[PDB]
Amino acid sequence: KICRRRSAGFKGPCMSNKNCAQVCQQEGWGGGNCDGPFRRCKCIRQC
Repeated sequence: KICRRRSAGFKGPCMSNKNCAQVCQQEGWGGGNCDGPFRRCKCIRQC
């Protein structure tokens, strides 16, 4: 199981994968990518 949920904390344009991933590592996720036109931060974990 791949948990691909959106960052509840990261309000607005994530702009880069790295920025998204950093907040997600804080917020209990193994990584994350910055989705679409780089607003939504959607983060990876193994469930």
